[PDB]
Amino acid sequence: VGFGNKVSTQISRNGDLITDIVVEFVLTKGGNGGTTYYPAEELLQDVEL
Amino acid sequence: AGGLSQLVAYGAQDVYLTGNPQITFFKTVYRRYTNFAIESIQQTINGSVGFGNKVSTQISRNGDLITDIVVEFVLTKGGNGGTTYYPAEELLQDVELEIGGQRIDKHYNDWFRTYDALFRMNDDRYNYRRMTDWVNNELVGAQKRFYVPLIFFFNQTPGLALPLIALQYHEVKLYFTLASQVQGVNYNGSSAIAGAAQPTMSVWVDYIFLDTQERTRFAQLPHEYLIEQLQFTGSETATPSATTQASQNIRLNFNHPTKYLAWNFNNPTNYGQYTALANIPGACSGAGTAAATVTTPDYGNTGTYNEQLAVLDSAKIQLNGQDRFATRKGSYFNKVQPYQSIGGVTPAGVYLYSFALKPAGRQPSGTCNFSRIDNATLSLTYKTCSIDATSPAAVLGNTETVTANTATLLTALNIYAKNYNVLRIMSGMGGLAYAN
Amino acid sequence: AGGLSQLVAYGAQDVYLTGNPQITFFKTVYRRYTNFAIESIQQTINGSVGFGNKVSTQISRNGDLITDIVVEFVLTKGGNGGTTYYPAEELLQDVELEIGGQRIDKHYNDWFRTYDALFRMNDDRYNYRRMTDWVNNELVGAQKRFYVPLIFFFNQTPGLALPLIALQYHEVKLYFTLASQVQGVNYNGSSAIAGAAQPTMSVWVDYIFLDTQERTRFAQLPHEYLIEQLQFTGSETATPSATTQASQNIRLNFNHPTKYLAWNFNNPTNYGQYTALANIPGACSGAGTAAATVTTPDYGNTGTYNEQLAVLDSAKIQLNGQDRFATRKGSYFNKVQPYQSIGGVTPAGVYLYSFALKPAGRQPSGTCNFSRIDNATLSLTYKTCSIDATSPAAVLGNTETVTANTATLLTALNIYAKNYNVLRIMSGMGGLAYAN
Amino acid sequence: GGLSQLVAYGAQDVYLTGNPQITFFKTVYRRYTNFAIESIQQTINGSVGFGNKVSTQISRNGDLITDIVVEFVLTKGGNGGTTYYPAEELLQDVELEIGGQRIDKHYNDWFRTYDALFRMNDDRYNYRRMTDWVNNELVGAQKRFYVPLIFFFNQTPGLALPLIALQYHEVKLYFTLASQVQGVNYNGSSAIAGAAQPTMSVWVDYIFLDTQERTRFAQLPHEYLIEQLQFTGSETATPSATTQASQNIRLNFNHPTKYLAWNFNNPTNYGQYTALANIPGACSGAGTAAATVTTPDYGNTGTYNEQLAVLDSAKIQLNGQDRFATRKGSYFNKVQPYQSIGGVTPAGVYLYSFALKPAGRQPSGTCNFSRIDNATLSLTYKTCSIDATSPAAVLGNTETVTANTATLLTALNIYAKNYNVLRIMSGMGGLAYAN
Amino acid sequence: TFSLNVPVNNSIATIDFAEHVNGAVFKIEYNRVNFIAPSLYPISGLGTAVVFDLQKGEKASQRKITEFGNKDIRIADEISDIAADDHSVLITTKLMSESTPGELSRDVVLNGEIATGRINMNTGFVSDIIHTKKISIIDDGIVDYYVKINVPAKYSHGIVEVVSGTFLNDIMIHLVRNKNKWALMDSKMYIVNNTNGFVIAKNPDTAMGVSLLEWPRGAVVFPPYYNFKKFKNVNKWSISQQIASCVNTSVKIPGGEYSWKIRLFFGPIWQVQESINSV
Amino acid sequence: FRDTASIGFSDTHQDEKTLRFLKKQISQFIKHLKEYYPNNELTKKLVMKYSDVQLLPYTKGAT
Repeated sequence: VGFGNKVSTQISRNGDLITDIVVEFVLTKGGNGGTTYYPAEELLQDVEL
Repeated sequence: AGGLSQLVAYGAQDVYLTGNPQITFFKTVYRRYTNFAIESIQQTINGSVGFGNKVSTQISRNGDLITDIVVEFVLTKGGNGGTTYYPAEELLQDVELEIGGQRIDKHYNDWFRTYDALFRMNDDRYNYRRMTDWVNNELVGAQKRFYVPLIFFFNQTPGLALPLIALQYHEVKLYFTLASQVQGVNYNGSSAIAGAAQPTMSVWVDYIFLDTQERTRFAQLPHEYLIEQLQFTGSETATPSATTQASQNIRLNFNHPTKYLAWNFNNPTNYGQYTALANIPGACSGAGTAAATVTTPDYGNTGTYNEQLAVLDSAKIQLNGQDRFATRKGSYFNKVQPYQSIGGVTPAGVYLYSFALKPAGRQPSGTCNFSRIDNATLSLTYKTCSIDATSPAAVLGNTETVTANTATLLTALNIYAKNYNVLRIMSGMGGLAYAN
Repeated sequence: AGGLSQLVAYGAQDVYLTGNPQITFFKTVYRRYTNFAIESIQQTINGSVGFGNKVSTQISRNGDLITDIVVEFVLTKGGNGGTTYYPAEELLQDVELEIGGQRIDKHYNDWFRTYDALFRMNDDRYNYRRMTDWVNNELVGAQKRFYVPLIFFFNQTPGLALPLIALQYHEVKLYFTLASQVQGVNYNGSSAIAGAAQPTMSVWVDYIFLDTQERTRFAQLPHEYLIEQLQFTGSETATPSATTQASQNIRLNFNHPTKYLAWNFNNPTNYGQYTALANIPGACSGAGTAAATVTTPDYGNTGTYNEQLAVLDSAKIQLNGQDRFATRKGSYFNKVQPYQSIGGVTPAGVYLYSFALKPAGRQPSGTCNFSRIDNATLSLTYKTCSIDATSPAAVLGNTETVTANTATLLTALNIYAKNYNVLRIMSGMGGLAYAN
Repeated sequence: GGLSQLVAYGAQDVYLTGNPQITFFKTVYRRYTNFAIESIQQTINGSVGFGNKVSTQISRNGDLITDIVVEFVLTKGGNGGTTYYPAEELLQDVELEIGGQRIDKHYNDWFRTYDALFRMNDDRYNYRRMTDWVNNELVGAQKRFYVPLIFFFNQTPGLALPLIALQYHEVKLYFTLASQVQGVNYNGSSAIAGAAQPTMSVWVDYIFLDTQERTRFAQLPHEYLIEQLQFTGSETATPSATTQASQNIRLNFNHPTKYLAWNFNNPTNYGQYTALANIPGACSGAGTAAATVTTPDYGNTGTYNEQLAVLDSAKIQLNGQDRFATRKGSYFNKVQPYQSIGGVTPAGVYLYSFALKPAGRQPSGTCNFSRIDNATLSLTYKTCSIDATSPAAVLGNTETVTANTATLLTALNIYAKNYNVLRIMSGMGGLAYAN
Repeated sequence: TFSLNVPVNNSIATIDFAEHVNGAVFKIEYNRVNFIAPSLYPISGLGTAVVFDLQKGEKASQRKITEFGNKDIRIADEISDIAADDHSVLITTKLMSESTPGELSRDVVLNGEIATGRINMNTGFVSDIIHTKKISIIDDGIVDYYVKINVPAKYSHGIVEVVSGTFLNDIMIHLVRNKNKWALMDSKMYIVNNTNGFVIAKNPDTAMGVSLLEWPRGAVVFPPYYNFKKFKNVNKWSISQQIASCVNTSVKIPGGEYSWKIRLFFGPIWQVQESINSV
Repeated sequence: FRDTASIGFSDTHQDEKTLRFLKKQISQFIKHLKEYYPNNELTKKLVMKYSDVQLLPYTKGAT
């Protein structure tokens, strides 16, 4: 996991059907108030299913 | 006048060539094929990528058949011009293919280098280096994206493409071990390069997508694939200094029908060095000048064609106590066997003896069934290492039975054999037919 | 002992190699062929031959089949060694093939350069260079007779030889538009060379004369030839010198089953210049000395293998909005595809993506039929052109996403599509089965 | 992804995918008879040395005999660059005899012509490694050389000679070993004192078959598509100055011929097919004050500078009528090997083919000179007016002129390669037709 | 591997099931009509306190390839009746309910792999066609028997019934499809009844009736193809339909499942004439 | 004076059609998913692509 990296996951068949998917990210802000604009969304550059 | 003058000049001696003909090749009929498409899809690597680390990549089942697989590396050079020698395949220390838990093949970095030196030829070999080395005198700090195509039994022959659509029950994956030291990138000789970047790897697989009827046929029918394997166990050399002509008797632990027996002798410190180092232009760092040393190669020219710097004097293969063929000199295995069988040029230090008429070919053409031989031994006689490597007068003008004093550094003995086996695909499960 | 100790080492694991044998390698029966003869004769060139002139050649019915065609040139250069770069084919800027009023193909000098830079490989290309250039360091005033073979569908293999015998009522013609400028002969860059002579041209055509029995069938029966076509239109692109990594969507207009897409980025003022010029050896005129000028190539060494002088960072092909494959970096198309598909080395700046397993062959091996695709796009990503071309420390000592400032001149984009069509022959009339 | 290309399927595909006959992802390999290959040394009958003639008789160790390599051990008498193909230079005449009948004969110059035309790419470099010193080896260097033979049965297993089928006939090779070999025992015409005599051995690989096929070879009659070489030398008509000499060579060839190849050479210097000139690699000392255009810089004897070659044009005429219209010499050096071989040819070596694939063995067109009364090769020479010692004139002139030193190319070698039929039955062999 | 070169031969008849699974013991009876159904082979005999054979089973068979119209060549049988004890036949399912048995079984090559004639027939004993046996007895004494085959897109010669009647089947009566009369014809003693033969019964005193219900034919577009069905009775009862004698018009077969519906019944001639009154 | 029976104006074998002609073929063949149908129907697809002819008779007086 990291900046510019491509990772994936295989959904474990623990249950019968899949509904919501929530991606957790932990980020540290390097700037002052107002220097970010949805940085967890910018980081989620793309997703293929 | 013209061609008509020889067509009318027809007689009895022409019948064997043109009488009652079977073909006219000026009307070539091409065979209609099965609709397919080729796609390059990126794989996800499991495990941390790094020097000395082992990672695995499981092939995502996006298509029907697999043909080539290319490992992509991004490297930053830690040295300057001539400090690297195929670093991309040195980094790719080894790869193995596992089908459902059963390993089929295992390649090592020096095999990739041997293969490239022995079977890949002409512009192709040069292009291979372009993909795996720095070839335009690039300087320190340069970044280059490298590609190392894999050479398993299915990678370069579409006819043996791995039938994933027919392995419904088995995982197909490759394991990758990356070298801890790469000359000119992570280490310069045995000294670490401060600040060297960690190369990034990505593994790409080229998929074949089939149309309607053929996909059905591949998925529901059993398959019998004739495949290739690489057999390898490493050993150590017995390279003498002065007055002694060494001879080793290495009992081979190979099994199964093979195409050939190939070997080289390696300097474990200098990857790709299969010959001695001598103060000859292009052979050593500083060669030809007062700064010349014969302990450090000119790495960008590690490989040579001057057999005078070779360590092997003569060799034979013996089977069950009796000679397989009569004793031949070392130069026979470096130049004549590949001439008679591959059609390329083999550099000094790489030696081949074939059991096949076309060992480079996919079509079986002769073999050696090691599982039916009680004792297969490779006998290697070495050159006396009495030439002072620093004196061109002695290096470029001595007898055939001597080599450089620096040849004693080729302490690793690498003997390889390339196999036949059969890959059975039945009810979505794969495995090889023959054990050993 | 020897061969018999090997021969008897037979087992169960040999059943799939030598059991119930089908062939023997040591007795070949050779097929008898329809008797024929080959002639090489001159055709009449209609029109004045010279720089910038348009002439045509009508192929006289001197025989039954047409195979190769070689166009002769005699030029005298006004420059010393290194001032020319394939001048014989630069002149041959546009050759159009007409059969029955219909255009069958059109090749450009840039295509001859791409083909030579992509499918002609090894010793064959060295020869081609001596066929089209001054190679052995000829000086000002040297005269050379050049041979430029044409590579239309019937020019390389007799299998698609063109049957005039079966085209009794349709004439076959070649149109030759010749370049107004040839580097080193009448211009040195933009500077005219005073006193330069006009080229002399002769077109030679190879005829096959068949025996009586088969040639009768040729004249009377219908034929269907599966032949290659070239489809082309040029475009324009741009790459900034700094702060931005450019992207551009190139809109393609191709039809019919396609073997491959190949392309380059050219500097229109210097024929075959597909990479940046720089003050490094062979990369510009005067390189390595105080006189080095990165705006002018050291022409005879225009082709390089240094990918860092190329402008393409990555490319993707999209068909009807769908990703045809996942984005690959530029070195994939310059080095890995020709490795997989051809087996030779493609100079930097020339790119190939194949749809075919063996595009170098004529047996169809996989095609993309652009007849069902509404909009095919080649998505290009360009390198930042921020390196000062005159400073080797940065030209050979930098990252993969940046190239030299002289790359901004590679503004001409030339995308070639190699396709299939079928040339039908009946009752003296010829024509392509699908017209697009 | 790739599915999108399968979706884009159209009418134009009826010719490409309709009712498939093959697929590229399911290859079926043909099973082959069990055999083994072995390397066995033959004994040389005679005294080996410079100028001596020796022979060897084939020992019937196996069922078929296929690939013969003659090994030489030489000591060079000069420094790097003083030698040029010394192993095949020594291997002057190789005569092939099967059952008392002459079948073929090759010469050292043919081995160089063949290497100049048909052997190409890394295989030609490797050939040079087997026949020369290519790593700038100095005086006293000792090296083992390999000169593979190129008879009809040597390059493809399909024409291997079935000794088991020839139990009543002798198979022999005669070897003439050259008296003068450049850089080994002579430097030009000057003897090298203390030069060692050569050591020679002949190695050949045998084919051993299992019971069923060796029986078929032993009992059934066979025919092989044997190829043969025809050669007689003649003199050149190289002019000095102001004239382009004409010459008409009356040819003495017969049988269905694949191609005709020829060269112009200096009989003193093996492989010299071009004039010497004071340009890089074209003569001894070239580019320096010590340069001379009477002696080559031997290791670089072969060049591609056709302006040093003497053929301005050539035409072949059959029975009084021209076979093709006159072509300039560069056509036969650059275009015919391009069309037919797809390799390179050095300056001074020329090829014209009747065959479309002469490098192959399956017939692809022949001219049968057994049915032709008059076969003549017409030559036009270049005027030999350029001062060889001035690179400004050597590298700065027209196509119809060459170096004044070209007048040394006094020997003309025209080779013809053709088809015959080799018959073998009841233990004995011979040709179906010989002319 | 064919395109459009097949006729439209409409498989008008089909068989399905609505019964349960049973093992290796069977006995079907309803309103005095008994059916003898051993596990050694499905159908042995039937009747009302009578038998019509002691040993022969009522097998069906198919000849996939005709060599030249020879008999006992490439005949794939439902029952391994040659051994008459070792039921070496693979059975797919054994469905039944009282009065209504069913079965699906895989056929065998009567000669196995052995070249009992000129050439080898096959490589194995068991072949690739599944047959169907559906029997339903009705309260009125009429029993419907259905047969199915599955041919892999080839023309063939199929035999819907192979039945052996006791010697007490000397008197035969049949109705002509044109309603001419119920003819008592036996004088040939080699009886072949083409389309015009509407219904047949053998009646020394108690009749065994056979009335055909359905048989596939090319009648959707009435193609000029070969679709002929006939009855044979030459001291042995055989119902067969021919598609092609080695080749016909060089046209192939779609390869679907074709089946036949035959109505069997018994009783005195009076009950016969009343049942077949509807024509 | 010049015998050239054919004009040579891309008439004779050249199929000038817009790829929408595929609908014309689907109507004749009835089924539209012809991504795969043409692979099993080669003989019919080739017949649909061959020509029809008109002839130009003239008679001259013999001498």
